[PDB]
Amino acid sequence: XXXXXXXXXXXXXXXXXXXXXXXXXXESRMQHITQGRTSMKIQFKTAMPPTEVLLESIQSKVESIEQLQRKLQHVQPLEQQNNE
Amino acid sequence: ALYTEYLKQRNNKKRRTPDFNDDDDTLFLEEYRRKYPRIDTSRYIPNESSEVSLLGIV
Amino acid sequence: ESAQQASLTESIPNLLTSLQNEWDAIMLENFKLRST
Amino acid sequence: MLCAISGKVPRRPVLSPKSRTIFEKSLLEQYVKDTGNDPITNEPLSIEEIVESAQQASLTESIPNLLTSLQNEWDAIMLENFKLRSTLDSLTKKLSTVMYERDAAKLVAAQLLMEKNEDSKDLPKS
Amino acid sequence: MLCAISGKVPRRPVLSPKSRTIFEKSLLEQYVKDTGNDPITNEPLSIEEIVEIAQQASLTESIPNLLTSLQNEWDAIMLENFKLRSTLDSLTKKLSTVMYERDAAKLVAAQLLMEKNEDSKDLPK
Amino acid sequence: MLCAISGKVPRRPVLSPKSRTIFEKSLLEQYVKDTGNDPITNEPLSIEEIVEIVPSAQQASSIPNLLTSLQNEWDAIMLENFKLRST
Repeated sequence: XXXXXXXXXXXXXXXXXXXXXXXXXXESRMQHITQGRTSMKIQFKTAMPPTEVLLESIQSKVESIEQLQRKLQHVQPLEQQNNE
Repeated sequence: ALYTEYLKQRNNKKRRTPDFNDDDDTLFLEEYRRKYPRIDTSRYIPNESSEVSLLGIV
Repeated sequence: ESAQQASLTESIPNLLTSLQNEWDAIMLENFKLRST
Repeated sequence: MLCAISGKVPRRPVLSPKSRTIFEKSLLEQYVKDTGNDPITNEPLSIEEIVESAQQASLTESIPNLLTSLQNEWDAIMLENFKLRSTLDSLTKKLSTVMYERDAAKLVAAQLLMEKNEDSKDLPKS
Repeated sequence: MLCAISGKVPRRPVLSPKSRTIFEKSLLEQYVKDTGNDPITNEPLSIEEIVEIAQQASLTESIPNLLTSLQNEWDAIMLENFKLRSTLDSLTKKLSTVMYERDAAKLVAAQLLMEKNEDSKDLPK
Repeated sequence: MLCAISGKVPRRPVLSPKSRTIFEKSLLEQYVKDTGNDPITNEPLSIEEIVEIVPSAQQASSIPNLLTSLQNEWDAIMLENFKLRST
C-alpha cells in the first residue's frame, strides 16, 4: 500500500518532468528538418508514384466523370426553357 | 462584401515554403510538414487500396 | 427516413485551396443571383 | 440504382412514403394490387401513396461533402491519440516498477560492495 | 462530460455495459469494427451491447478571421499530436535503457557474492 | 445537467444500463432498494447494473465546434439560396 503510493507519486513527478522538457523545445532543430527531408524524399516519391499511377487510371475516369457533369449543366438549362 | 469588392480572403501560405536552419518558429513549421506528410502518405494509401473501383462506382 | 465521391489524388489543399474555392463560389454566385 | 424487390435496375423508380425505399413502379404496382401493403415493412400503402423544383443541383463531389470529410480526418486522428495514450500508460507503469526494482536493488549492491570489501579488509589484516 | 477516446464533448454519447464508460457513438463503432473489444478494459463487446445515453452553443464573438482560426487550430492540433508521440517513443527508449542496467546489475551481484563466499571460507581457516 | 428523479443537479451522475437516462446515485439507489426496477421504463435493474462515478480516464480534460459552427452557417446559406431562387 505504502510502496504502491510512493511509486505512483514518483511516476507523476517524472511525467511532469517529461511534459516540461517537451514544452521548452516547441542543434536540435537541424536534425528534425533533416528527418523531414528524408520524409519529404521518401513520402513525396511515394506520393508522386501513387499520384502518377492513380492519375494514369483516374485522369481518364476524371474526364469520364467530368464530361458527364457538363451534360447535367446542359440537361438542366434545356429543362428550364421547356418548363418555361 | 467579398463578392462586391472581388477579393477572396487570404489563406495560410506558410506550409509550402518554410526554410531550414530557422528558429523556434521554423521548428514548429518543420514539425507541421512531417505530420501532414505522414497523414498525406496514409491518405494516399487508402485511396490506392481500392484504386479505380471507388471511382468507377461513382 | 449510399453515395461515393472519389477524393482527388492530390488530396494542405483541403484546408487552403479547396475550402477557399468553396466560399468564393458561394459568394460570387449569390451576389450574381441577387443581380439576376 | 437497384430495386429492392427484384434486384434489377428499375426503369421507372417510384419511392414509397411509409418504408422509404426505391421500388420499380411496375413491380411495386403489382405488389399493391396483390395486397395494399409496402413489401419491406408490411405497412399499409396505396398506389397514390407511391410517388415517382427550381434550384439547380450539381453532383456530389469532394461544401457539405468537404465538411463531412474534415470530420473523418479529426475522428480518425482522435483514435490515433488513444493508441499513444493507452501505450503510454503501459510504458510508464512498467517504468515505475522498473525504477522501483532498480532503487530497491541498488541498496543491496551498495551493501555487498561494503561486505565483500570488509571481508577482504578483515581477512587480510589477520 | 468527456468521451474517453477523443476528448470531445459527446453529441450522441453511448455507454458500454462490460465497462462503465460513456463513449461517443462514432468512435466506439470504429473500434468495434476494427476488433470486437472495449478500448479501456479489453472485454468482449459488440455494437448491440451499447446503450445510447448540457449542449451549450459556442458563440465565438463578433468571418475571414474565422478562416484563419480554423487554420491555426488544425495547425496546433497537428503539433499537439506530434509532440505527444515522440515523447512516447523516448519514454519507451529510456525504459529500455533501464532494463539493460537492471539485468546487468544482477549479473554483477553474482560475482560480488562469490567474492563474499571466497572470503567466508578464508575467514574460517 | 439534471437528475431524472428529483430534478437536482447531480454531483455523482450514475446511469441505468436498460434505459439511457442519467440519475443521481442517492435517489436511484433508494428506488432500487424500494423495488428492483428502473424508475422510467419499469424494467429489471439492480445496484450492480448501475454505472457510477465520472468517466475521465486516458482522455485529458478548440476545434470540433468550429466545424459545427461552419455547418450551422452553411445551413442558412442553403435556406437563403432556396427562397432567392423561388422568387
